[PDB]
Amino acid sequence: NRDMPLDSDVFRVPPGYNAPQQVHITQGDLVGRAMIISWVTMDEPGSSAVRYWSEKNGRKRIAKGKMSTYRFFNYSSGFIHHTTIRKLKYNTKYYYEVGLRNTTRRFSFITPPQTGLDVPYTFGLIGDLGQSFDSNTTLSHYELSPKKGQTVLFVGDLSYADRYPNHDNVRWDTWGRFTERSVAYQPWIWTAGNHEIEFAPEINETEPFKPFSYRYHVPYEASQSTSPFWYSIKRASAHIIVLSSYSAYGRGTPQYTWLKKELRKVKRSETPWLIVLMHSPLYNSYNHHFMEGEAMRTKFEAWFVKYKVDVVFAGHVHAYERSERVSNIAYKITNGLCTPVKDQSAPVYITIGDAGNYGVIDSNMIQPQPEYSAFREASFGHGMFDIKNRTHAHFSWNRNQDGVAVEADSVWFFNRHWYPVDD
Amino acid sequence: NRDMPLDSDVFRVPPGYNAPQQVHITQGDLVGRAMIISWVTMDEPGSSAVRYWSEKNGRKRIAKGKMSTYRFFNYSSGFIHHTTIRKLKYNTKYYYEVGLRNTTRRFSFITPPQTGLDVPYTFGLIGDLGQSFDSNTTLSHYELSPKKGQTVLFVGDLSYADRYPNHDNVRWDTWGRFTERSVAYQPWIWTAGNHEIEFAPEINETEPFKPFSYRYHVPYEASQSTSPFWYSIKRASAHIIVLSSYSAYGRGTPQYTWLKKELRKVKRSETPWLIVLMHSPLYNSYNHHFMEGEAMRTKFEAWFVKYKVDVVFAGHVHAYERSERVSNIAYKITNGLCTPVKDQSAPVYITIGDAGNYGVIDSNMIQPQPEYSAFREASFGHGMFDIKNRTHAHFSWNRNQDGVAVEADSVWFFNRHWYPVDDS
Ligand SMILES: *[C@@H]1O[C@H](CO)[C@@H](O[C@@H]2O[C@H](CO)[C@@H](O)[C@H](O)[C@H]2NC(C)=O)[C@H](O[C@@H]2O[C@@H](C)[C@@H](O)[C@@H](O)[C@@H]2O)[C@H]1NC(C)=O
Ligand SMILES: *[C@@H]1O[C@H](CO)[C@@H](O[C@@H]2O[C@H](CO)[C@@H](O)[C@H](O)[C@H]2NC(C)=O)[C@H](O[C@@H]2O[C@@H](C)[C@@H](O)[C@@H](O)[C@@H]2O)[C@H]1NC(C)=O
Ligand SMILES: *[C@@H]1O[C@H](CO)[C@@H](O[C@@H]2O[C@H](CO)[C@@H](O)[C@H](O)[C@H]2NC(C)=O)[C@H](O[C@@H]2O[C@@H](C)[C@@H](O)[C@@H](O)[C@@H]2O)[C@H]1NC(C)=O
Ligand SMILES: *[C@@H]1O[C@H](CO)[C@@H](O[C@@H]2O[C@H](CO)[C@@H](O)[C@H](O)[C@H]2NC(C)=O)[C@H](O[C@@H]2O[C@@H](C)[C@@H](O)[C@@H](O)[C@@H]2O)[C@H]1NC(C)=O
Ligand SMILES: *[C@@H]1O[C@H](CO)[C@@H](O)[C@H](O[C@@H]2O[C@@H](C)[C@@H](O)[C@@H](O)[C@@H]2O)[C@H]1NC(C)=O
Ligand SMILES: Cc1ccc(-c2nc(C(=O)O)cs2)cc1
Ligand SMILES: *[C@@H]1O[C@H](CO)[C@@H](O)[C@H](O)[C@H]1NC(C)=O
Ligand SMILES: *[C@@H]1O[C@H](CO)[C@@H](O)[C@H](O)[C@H]1NC(C)=O
Ligand SMILES: *[C@@H]1O[C@H](CO)[C@@H](O)[C@H](O)[C@H]1NC(C)=O
Ligand SMILES: [Fe+3]
Ligand SMILES: [Fe+3]
Ligand SMILES: [Zn+2]
Ligand SMILES: [Zn+2]
Repeated sequence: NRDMPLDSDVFRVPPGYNAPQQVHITQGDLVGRAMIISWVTMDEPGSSAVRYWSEKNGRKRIAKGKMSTYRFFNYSSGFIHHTTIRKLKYNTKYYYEVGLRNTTRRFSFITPPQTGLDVPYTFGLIGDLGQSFDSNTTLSHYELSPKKGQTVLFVGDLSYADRYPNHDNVRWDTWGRFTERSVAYQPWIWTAGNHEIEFAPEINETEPFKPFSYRYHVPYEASQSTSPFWYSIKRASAHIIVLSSYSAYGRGTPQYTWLKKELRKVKRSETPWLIVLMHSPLYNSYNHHFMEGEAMRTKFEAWFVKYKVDVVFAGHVHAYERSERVSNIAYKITNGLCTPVKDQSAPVYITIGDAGNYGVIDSNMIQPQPEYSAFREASFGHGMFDIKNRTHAHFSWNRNQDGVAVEADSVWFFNRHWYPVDD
Repeated sequence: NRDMPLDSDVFRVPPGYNAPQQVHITQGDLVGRAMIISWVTMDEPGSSAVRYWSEKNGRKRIAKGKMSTYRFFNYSSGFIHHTTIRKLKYNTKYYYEVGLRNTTRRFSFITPPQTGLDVPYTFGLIGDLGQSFDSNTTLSHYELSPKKGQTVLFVGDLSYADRYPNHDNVRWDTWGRFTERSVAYQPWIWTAGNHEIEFAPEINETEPFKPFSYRYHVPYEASQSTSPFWYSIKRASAHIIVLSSYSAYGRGTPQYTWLKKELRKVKRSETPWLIVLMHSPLYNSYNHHFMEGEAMRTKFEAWFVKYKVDVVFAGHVHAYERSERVSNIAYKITNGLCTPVKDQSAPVYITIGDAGNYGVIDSNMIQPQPEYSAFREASFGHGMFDIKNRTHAHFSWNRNQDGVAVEADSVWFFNRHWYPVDDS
């Protein structure tokens, strides 16, 4: 129902014996000189080797990775490959090949420039993609964007395989072949959503995030995190912090402890743009999932303001919303201070979980529009966070019903460290 | 430093080659017909077999368990045994013996009566015990109490070994040896507190709850939980729900999912008393750890009110507090309703984390006392929750500076399901 049929063109299997499929890449290190290359072979294990080279140096090298598999209920996965290429040059085009033993497929990516204060960079924002027809339109809109996204920040809810009978994991495979046309060529930065949890005791699957964690690796050790579900990376002029809404974040827990130290590490004269990703929005004025973000908000909101986070992106709610710069950190149980106030040190909260999911939009909103909410609309679409320099970043929202160059909402971000004026 | 020295009498090693030590028991099933028997052997692995018998029939039986070990930094544990005895008769004294291969030690426990509407039962309440001199006094007060506790509900922070260099796990062994004089003869129900987390990446110990989880087992499968850190048991007329303050409880997480379903399973017609244990208090008017409980509260408070939880016990704060029946569940971000109100459908929240810790009391209080707080005092002590029948339970708090029979605070609970009268 609204999910694309198994025989859709986007799900076609790359031909050839043991042809690599579901190819995807993401940042492999802390600063952008590494890339994790990932893929599945279905006919037999095959090699985890990856051949790569720049189009200038031309010198072909080999990286060696690891193979793994998993079962989920009555599903058995193919052979999953993860391999890290390291010590790449900044701002250069590389070609890479996988499937060296049997049927090779070749791709390419462009390393970002070295991190720096005034380095421009364009990030795409996609949330709650799924694999419905709406999902395919959003991806087409992103790739056809005139702005040209160089990396996608993904706020969680990838395949929605768990909506299927016994979570039919084939629908991970299909989502993988589906998204390849983008993530094979540019990194997507993964955030874990509730559809990735796949906690299902009724069929004896009780390991949280299993399918997701096997298929999508992240460079978590690089930020001294002890878990794939929270970690940070730097790219161009942005310091990106990925949190787990569905992991522990109580005082003294690994994620809470890791976040607190990580914030101390941020250097705004190197990475001016402080960006946080999480699945569940801390600010949300839709009926659906209203106030789910309250728990995390009590732990982390004050930290976000103290460190002057520029922007917090979330999905989970199937619609679009952009908050005012507000905070709600003055409450003391009995002092009655529980209303959000204008606060120029606070980030803007953006809900961008409207990429298509299984074809349903969340349109019931709390009335009236709260003062903390600047703009909200129930349409499928995606975002673009375009960094011009240390003071200015341009955010735009593009709807699926619009032309690919139309921005139904846009706003200039004025950097909280370098240029904290009213935006 | 107020920790009891290594050579204290409470820490003495039971004599004999490979004599079992740190012997402790806890309920091993959902309804009280099983008991998990736990102990450590130091000289060699030994047998994990437990010999046991009832007084009534006096037939000797053997149950087989499992041995385990762990390492934490440069510490290697001894040999830890967990063995579950099953199909026990209700309301009956049992004897059990461990160390069958070399040095045998014998103990006993009394199974609770079958769950029922009006089955009376007396629960001890103990939190943040530690191994200081104060800790020893609280344990003495508990065992000497004329109310005679039959099971301890333990709200977390056990040994505080993690305050020691590299968490010196020898301090878990001493704690085990010291608490034996109680826990070997009656079950303590374990809650995980922040001192059990032991997250220490700096010395490559990145697995939360490790020492704790190896040393203290719970019957978590019996309530269909997938983790030792949240679970349920039924005992006499009580349904006890144990939660993990330092595990995930976001919507869709194992814990959140488990609690939600478990509340629906509660049968107040079988167990009238609905009790929740957690480490970090959802209501707390002390400076220390003020508002740390807020996150779990936003997630679970409305559920507690909806399911008419009688009482929620917590520790963490090193003192005593008893709230009024109150809720703070009407907040909607912009409607200004963030003040706790009297709510007779709500549970009473009790902080009882004052058993001694490492000798420090939390004395600093927000002033004046909030309307949500009925009673508080920064003194060392323990609680007793004494169930009389389906409608009446008597709670009382005893101070370490008073006589063992003196109640500094005490209140009648009227059951939220069977007798919903203003018990203020
Ligand atoms: C950072 O990037 C900004 C966005 O492109 C720059 O502002 C743009 O500057 C153009 C000429 O500099 C001007 O025609 C555009 O209208 C303007 N765009 C906006 C949204 O203002 C900005 O250049 C600076 O800041 C503005 C406010 C002016 O003072 C310019 O004269 C400045 O150069 C860039 N700032 C830096 C530090 O490079
Ligand atoms: C585990 O490591 C500890 C050091 O990281 C050991 O304790 C230290 O031993 C030093 C001499 O080796 C001594 O000067 C230090 O004061 C002491 N450090 C601390 C913080 O305690 C420890 O060793 C044992 O206990 C100490 C106190 C001495 O009695 C040693 O002889 C013991 O080996 C180590 N424990 C183990 C099991 O290795
Ligand atoms: C621990 O208990 C074991 C029996 O459960 C002892 O092994 C037994 O010792 C008996 C001497 O009384 C001997 O006849 C048995 O053959 C033996 N059973 C075995 C080996 O399975 C054990 O004894 C010590 O170890 C044995 C091997 C001999 O060296 C004895 O002389 C030792 O005392 C007991 N361990 C100790 C240290 O008491
Ligand atoms: C449930 O337990 C309650 C506390 O033990 C019982 O109340 C007590 O009843 C005594 C006579 O049985 C009386 O002298 C005590 O003062 C009283 N205790 C308290 C704290 O009220 C209760 O008994 C019922 O209710 C009380 C108020 C009287 O009406 C008695 O006649 C009743 O027995 C117990 N409920 C039942 C059904 O036994
Ligand atoms: C995949 O590549 C490997 C290594 O180059 C080849 O050995 C495989 O060849 C196939 O299997 C070998 C043993 C031989 O029998 C050959 O005739 C087969 O074609 C190759 N796999 C396939 C199926 O092409
Ligand atoms: C800032 C601060 C200081 C002490 C503490 C402690 N808590 C405990 C506890 O018993 O939970 C022991 S020390 C926590 C936070
Ligand atoms: C998805 O969109 C692509 C690109 O716009 C198009 O080529 C393809 O036919 C579409 N497939 C489906 C099933 O919608
Ligand atoms: C798994 O189970 C379902 C029925 O529950 C069945 O229809 C499906 O074909 C099975 N798949 C495999 C791989 O056995
Ligand atoms: C602890 O308490 C017991 C019983 O009161 C007493 O016999 C023992 O000596 C005490 N030990 C210490 C070290 O306080
Ligand atoms: Fe979603
Ligand atoms: Fe404590
Ligand atoms: Zn979601
Ligand atoms: Zn504590």
